[PDB]
Amino acid sequence: HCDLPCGVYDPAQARIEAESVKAIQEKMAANDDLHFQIRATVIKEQRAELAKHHLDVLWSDYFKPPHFESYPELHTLVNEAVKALSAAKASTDPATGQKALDYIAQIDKIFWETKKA
Amino acid sequence: HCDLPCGVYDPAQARIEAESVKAIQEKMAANDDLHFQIRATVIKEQRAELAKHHLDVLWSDYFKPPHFESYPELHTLVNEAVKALSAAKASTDPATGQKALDYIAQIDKIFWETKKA
Amino acid sequence: HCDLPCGVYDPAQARIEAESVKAIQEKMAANDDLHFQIRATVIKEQRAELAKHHLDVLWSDYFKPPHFESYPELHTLVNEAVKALSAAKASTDPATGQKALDYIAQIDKIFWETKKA
Amino acid sequence: HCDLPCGVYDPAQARIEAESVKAIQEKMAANDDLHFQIRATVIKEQRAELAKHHLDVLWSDYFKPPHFESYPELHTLVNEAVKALSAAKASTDPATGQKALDYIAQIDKIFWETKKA
Amino acid sequence: HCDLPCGVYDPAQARIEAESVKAIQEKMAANDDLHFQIRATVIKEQRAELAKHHLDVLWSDYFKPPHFESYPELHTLVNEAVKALSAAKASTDPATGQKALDYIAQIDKIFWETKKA
Amino acid sequence: HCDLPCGVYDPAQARIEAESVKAIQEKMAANDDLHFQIRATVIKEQRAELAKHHLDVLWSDYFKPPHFESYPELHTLVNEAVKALSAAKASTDPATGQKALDYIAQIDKIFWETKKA
Ligand code: NI
Ligand code: NI
Ligand code: NI
Ligand code: NI
Ligand code: NI
Ligand code: NI
Repeated sequence: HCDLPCGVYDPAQARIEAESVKAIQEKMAANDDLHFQIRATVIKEQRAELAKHHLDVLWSDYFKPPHFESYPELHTLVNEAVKALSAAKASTDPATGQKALDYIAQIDKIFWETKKA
Repeated sequence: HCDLPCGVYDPAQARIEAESVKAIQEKMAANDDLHFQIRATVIKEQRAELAKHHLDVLWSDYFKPPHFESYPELHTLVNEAVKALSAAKASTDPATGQKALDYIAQIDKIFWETKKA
Repeated sequence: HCDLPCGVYDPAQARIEAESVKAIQEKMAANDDLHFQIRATVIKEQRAELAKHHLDVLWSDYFKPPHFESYPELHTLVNEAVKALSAAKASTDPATGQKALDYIAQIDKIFWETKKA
Repeated sequence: HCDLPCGVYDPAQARIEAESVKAIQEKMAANDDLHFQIRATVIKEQRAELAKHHLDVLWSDYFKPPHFESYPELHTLVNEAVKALSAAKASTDPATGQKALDYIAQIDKIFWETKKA
Repeated sequence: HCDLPCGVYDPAQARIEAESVKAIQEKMAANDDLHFQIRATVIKEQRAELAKHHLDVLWSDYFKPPHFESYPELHTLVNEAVKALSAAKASTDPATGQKALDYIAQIDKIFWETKKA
Repeated sequence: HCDLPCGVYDPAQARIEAESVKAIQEKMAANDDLHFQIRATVIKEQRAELAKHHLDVLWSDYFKPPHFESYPELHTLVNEAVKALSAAKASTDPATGQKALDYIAQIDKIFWETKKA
């Protein structure tokens, strides 16, 4: 995932950051303090950005034509996933964070299926 | 391009970094000193990574579903472009840097067509 | 602009980031929502910082003694430009973003004159 | 792990980067090409640094005073793990990467033990 | 402090950033303007993170096994210091910034004792 | 130095990184191992870049118009200092690192005079 290439990839990197995004949104719903809201927004922005980066890496570096051919909806899936994370940045609703996680879960399954080949 | 969204995008960001990549490759052909080769490799890696990032942003943030439908080759084009940049990271041949620039030019053409549409 | 040196420079890098800064300020005037204001402030800060970095690079790496000798006001111009970007970070008034853009335009003019030279 | 706090942590972040470090050392033994060796060294350094960061975060943010009292050897364990990663940066021997992975496996076990308790 | 190793370290790096943290908390008490509060929070978060990084580096890279043996409370001390910085991130009270500074002073004392010994 | 502004600045930040640069150059003369040379080059590049950044910050953020009016030489001094760091990036000769340190010492002297004025 470092572009050497190293041969090491794991959608878990994207998932873990995305889990932080939703976790932060849930915390924002339990505390309306101004400074907490500012910090939560700043940090959620950072973790969502990292999640997008990890997904972009899988898309650009790991997945190759045969994968996009075998899984015709993969390009759309990853693009919807990163767009879902962008939506999560602009929202405090945990549902947006979950939407991203729903897509990431699918990418993870596809990833491991391709690993068996 | 900052994901606010700010409404400001320009493939020139990717292009300028890609131009440095090719420029560095050309310099590597005119100086075989070990330390220069090391520094050139290190810096080319950084510039290529930035170019990939800029392209990833156009793909994830700027282009929307309507664009991918209007341009069936768009997902593939950006994917091949970032892969071309990965190839340039692993090579000292300016031809690889040029291949990346050629893909970026194709993306640039589509970008501006969607801006006028 | 990577300090190899690669020989590739373009004020466009600083300009695009400064354009985002002003664009964000424009958007902040049309949406008083707390969370949007927070995100806009965070992102404007990041873009302005990148703009300052790009100008610092032109000043430290591209411009050479012969240039400062031929344009006695250059040191001051770049310094005023980066200070204008700092002022934009601390303001939501698009006029501050525009002031930075005006200085960048002055630097861009000098840059290209030294390039044709 | 973002220091909000978000309540989301996983030693997997450190493990994945450490796996890349070892994977790179193994690849370095199969290709003695100068430029590949330069890129591998550069990338291994970056991945090891990220691994150290992730472990530092577990130590500084996740683990609390009670944990250090329950596991008196924990401070030393994490400290030896990060030092092992520093050793891996300075080595092409996959055994150094494995040594870091072994320490991380021990930290992982303690981590999950505390997550249940 | 760069992990080469270069042999150059100084708790001053952590201290300067921690001083900025407290300085910012002091400024936050003299200006309740929303946008200033947002920027101050954003920046305080960044400087505190740098401070934690510098302390993490002293702990992982500079201090060696013999040092932890000679100073049984050192692991705990550095951990309390980084946790104090985390507390400062989540607070506008200058007292939190000062608490971090007090811990850093204790680390600085031990640092120089090990340097002269 | 964070651009809030926080009111906290110290040329020591630039100095310590520049000291690492020279220290690394010293070590490069004592070990000709290829991999060590690669790592030393990579890390020296990073430390020199940080030093340039700290100096750019003093120039763009700390020094104000009155300061430059009192010490016009400041523009040239800082510009020469950052150029000296660029030269140090491209060299293994400790003398280049020392040249940068000498300029930094001159800047440091002026800095403290302005602090006491
Ligand atoms: Ni990799
Ligand atoms: Ni943007
Ligand atoms: Ni360059
Ligand atoms: Ni977190
Ligand atoms: Ni060091
Ligand atoms: Ni500051």
